[PDB]
Order: sequence, then C-alpha cells, then structure tokens
Amino acid sequence: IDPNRIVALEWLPVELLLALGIVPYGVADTINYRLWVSEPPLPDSVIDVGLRTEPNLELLTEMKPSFMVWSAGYGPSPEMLARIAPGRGFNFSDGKQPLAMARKSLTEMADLLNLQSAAETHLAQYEDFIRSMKPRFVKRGARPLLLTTLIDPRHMLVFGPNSLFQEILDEYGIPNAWQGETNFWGSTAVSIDRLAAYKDVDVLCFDHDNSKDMDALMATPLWQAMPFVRAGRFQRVPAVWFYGATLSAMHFVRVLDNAI
Repeated sequence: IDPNRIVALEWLPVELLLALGIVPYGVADTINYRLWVSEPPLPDSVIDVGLRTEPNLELLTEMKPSFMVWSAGYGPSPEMLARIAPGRGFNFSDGKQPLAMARKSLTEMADLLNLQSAAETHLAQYEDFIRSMKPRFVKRGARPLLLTTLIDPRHMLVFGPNSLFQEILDEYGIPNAWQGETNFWGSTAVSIDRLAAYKDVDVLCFDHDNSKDMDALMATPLWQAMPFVRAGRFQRVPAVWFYGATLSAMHFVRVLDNAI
C-alpha cells in the first residue's frame, strides 16, 4: 500500500519495482545486486536487509515494511515471511517462457500498486526496443550462440531453451547452441570439457567481478585448446542478470548488440 515502504527480498521483484518507478525501501544483498544485475541502478539510500537466502529477520521486523516482495520457491518460507508483513512472491517463469511471465509479473505488481498506466508505458518501451534492434542481427546467419558464466574454475553455467534469453534469440533468429538439460530457471552447470564439443559457435561469458577465476580458467591447456577459443569466437561481456525480467532482457540486448 505505501509505495515508499516496500522491501524486495530477491532481485527479480527489485527489477519489477524499478521498472514502475518505485524506490525500494529495502533490498536484500545490494552489494551483489550491484555487480550481478548492475544496470538497474539502486540509490545509496536503499537499506540492505541481508542475503536473499538469509535475510536479517530482526532488521525486517524493526523496519515495519508496508509490503514485501520475493521470488517464488526461493529464500525464506512464504508462511514465515507473511508473519512479518503483507507480501507477494513472484514467479520467474512457468518453466518454459520467463519473458512471458515477466510481462505478467510486471502487470501484477502494477495492479497491486495502482500504477497500471506506468506498466503499460514501460511494456510499450520494452516491445519497441526489442523490435527496433532486430536489424542489428540480420548480418549473421544461423551460427548458434552459447551463453555462459563462470561459476568456478571447474564449472560453467550455461543457459538453455527455457532461459530468460531464449525469447530474444528467437526473435532475432539466433539459434541457441545449448539444447541439453536445464533447471527450472533455464540453466545448468557443466564441466569445462563439455564445452569442447562446440566446434564453431559464438560464446559469450558474463563477467561478474571474477577476473581471478577467468585467469585461472583461461590458463589451463584445456581452455586454450577449446575450438571456439582457437577460432576466436570467445568473448567476455559485462554482467547481465539471467533470472531477472524486462530490464534485464533489455540490458541483455544492449550487451548482445555490442558483442555481435
């Protein structure tokens, strides 16, 4: 109800709020939100309420949030959270199309806050931006694309058909190189060797203040032996949140455009 006393316990609803012009009263893990999501800027005034997986329950109670928002099936139990203050959990996807859900979640949030018009204006901006950038990729053919991020020297996260990015790749005619298994959120962790299978594809790897790991990884003979690496198709790019919504999707497009 009070638009200035909303606490977002997970980054997905943080993005939904910012899209509607709401300044979050409190946000979980602002530090990492700044380096994993980055693009949508969070003012310094925002109170940090702890890790998304272990929010400072004491601080939350002291704060007396007007409403709390979080991600479905992630973090603290909703039954327990509901004991602190009114709230709503948002879905990232239906297991297949995250962006379709993003548009629904944004509408949902806007209805709760009576910012229906603001939602419509943002959604128009979103669809127009996506469509306007389509010609920037008419040059490339059917060469598939592999989207990844380094978890640790021994494991790479890869994003599949049900990831946030797929809908955009489909609109731009870019095949997704990963057609293997994925988790609900569209990703899966694989050993570095599993990446050697991809002989001629473009590979983007989202940085997240992990130059030390990328160095160790890129120093192994295996990495140097990677066909797409030797072919000069590997590229490190700025961080883009892969479990976000429309803002993350637009940020992806900007990063995508700059890369290919």
